Amino acid sequence: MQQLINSLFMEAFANPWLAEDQARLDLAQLVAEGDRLAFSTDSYVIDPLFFPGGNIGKLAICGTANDVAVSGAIPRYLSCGFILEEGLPMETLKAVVTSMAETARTAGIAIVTGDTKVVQRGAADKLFINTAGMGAIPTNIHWGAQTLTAGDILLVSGTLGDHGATILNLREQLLVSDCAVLTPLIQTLRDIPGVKALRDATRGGVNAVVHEFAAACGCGIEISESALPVKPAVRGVCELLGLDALNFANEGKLVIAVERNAAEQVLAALHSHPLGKDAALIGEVVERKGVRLAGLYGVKRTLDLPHAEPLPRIC
Amino acid sequence: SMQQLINSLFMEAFANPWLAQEDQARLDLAQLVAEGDRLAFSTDSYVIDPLFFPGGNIGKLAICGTANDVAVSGAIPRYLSCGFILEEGLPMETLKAVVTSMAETARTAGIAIVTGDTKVVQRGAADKLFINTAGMGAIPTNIHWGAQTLTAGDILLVSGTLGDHGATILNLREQLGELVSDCAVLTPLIQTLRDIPGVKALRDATRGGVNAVVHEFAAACGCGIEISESALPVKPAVRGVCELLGLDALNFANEGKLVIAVERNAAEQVLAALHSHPLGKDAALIGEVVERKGVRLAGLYGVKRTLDLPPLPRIC
Repeated sequence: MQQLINSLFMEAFANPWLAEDQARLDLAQLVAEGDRLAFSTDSYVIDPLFFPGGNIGKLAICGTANDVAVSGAIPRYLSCGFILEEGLPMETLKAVVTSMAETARTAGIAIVTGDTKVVQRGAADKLFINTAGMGAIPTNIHWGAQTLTAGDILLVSGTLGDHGATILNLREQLLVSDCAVLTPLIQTLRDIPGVKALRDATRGGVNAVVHEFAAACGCGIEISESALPVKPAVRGVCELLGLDALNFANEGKLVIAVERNAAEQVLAALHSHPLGKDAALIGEVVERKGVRLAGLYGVKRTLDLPHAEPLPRIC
Repeated sequence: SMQQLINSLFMEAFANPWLAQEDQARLDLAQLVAEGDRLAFSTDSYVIDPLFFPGGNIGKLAICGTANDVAVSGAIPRYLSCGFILEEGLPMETLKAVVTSMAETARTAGIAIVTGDTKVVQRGAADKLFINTAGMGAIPTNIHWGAQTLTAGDILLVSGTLGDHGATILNLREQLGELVSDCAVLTPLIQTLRDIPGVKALRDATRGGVNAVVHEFAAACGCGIEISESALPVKPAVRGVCELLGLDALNFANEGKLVIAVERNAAEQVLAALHSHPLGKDAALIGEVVERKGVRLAGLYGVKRTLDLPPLPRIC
């Protein structure tokens, strides 16, 4: 039972680093790419496991790879921890692991170490995955929210809330997830000097990222409600539940802060890549502290982080 | 409010200069390279039932296991990542006790928890709490420990008694005072062998106990390994379990034991280095690396028999 499941992982993720108790990585290689090591981890508990536009496996690579890539580092090595409910169909596990392998393979990421734990029926819901990941940040890239000052422009790299809306629609039964590895989109920005901060916008959406930006740099942020790009179908969920696309989780979207003079250059670079096409300016960094949303007639109102807890297991 | 409260607990409990961050931790690479030429990188998920046991808990466990997986290479564990999976309506006092234990263990071991994640699921979707940790350290250039290197004549040591953790958990789940888990960070024990040239291979013996390690050792080198049954150090309370269940202390998970492979002429030197440390004290010679392939256990009258790989879920 165990080394049958264990056999699938070795087979699927086969690489020189997997072939004892840990992986062993060339450190000189890393230092030659950059002075800092980006290191991130995420758990994935998405219900259901498969959905329009992806699955838990692809998601598990994407999310962690993105958390690394957003620093400017190219993700290189990934760890992978599985928790399985006993009696999970092999067909399901196989398709999950396959998607993980091919997603990592396409992104040039090696899954270098791992673990598998099996619990009894009812102790876990089907399958949970943890991944941790790393890359070297190049010495000359200095992306961080602490660097933001009044005048900086906020951009978003595509429509807001596709993923959350897609999972909400499936589970409440009323749309395609954007789930993607963002490293190719991000490297387009690598050469552009006016880029100042980059975040992906998962749990808590761009609302959370924007409040995090404001607290990191000690400046206010003002956002134009009508400038928010939202697909009609996502707008549909918004109309029906009153929820805010600013709060929905995204699995392939960036929030980017740039020097004012560089907004056009950055947008045009975003628009020239497939991931990509729906990028938009949405707001700016201002002197007056706090996060505000501009509505009808240019009225600026405090944007609060949501009261209520989101539907569980959207990621 | 609850996700902010949970996150509030992690940020305060683990607070350190690397967590203070956006989507990732940022680690000085020059400092790692000055320490070693290779980065040891490991991960483990922890799903133990129950959460609290004589000698530790899921929280302490999550630091020790991953730290040891790193330290077993020769590296000093430096940085840990940490993902929690919480069942909705898990009592705060329980979470708080677990997180407190983790933080204290990481702190005692000189380890920073530099990044993390937290996911909550509905009632029924998880059993209380699962933790994944991942960890790294730099492996000093002059330490080349691995089983691939083993050859006939090499001596097999174990650093202490066998089966403490496994038996402790079995007893609780199956209701059979004397049993305590060996749960510990082994870094200070490992650094004791750091300079000893005769050390060739080193592993912890968690899932599948030492039986598994010895088999992996045998597979890695192209040789057989022979274990002496009477040489095996087993606490009386563990023998008590073996006697009742008929299960093998060689198969029981350990959470604070090393299986060590040394050159014959280093055996006694390594025993003394082990014996001088608390962790430490019950180290014993248990076997040999031989030419004839296979894993064998020597029983009565020195009869060598093939030792097969064989378990209760959620022991780790």
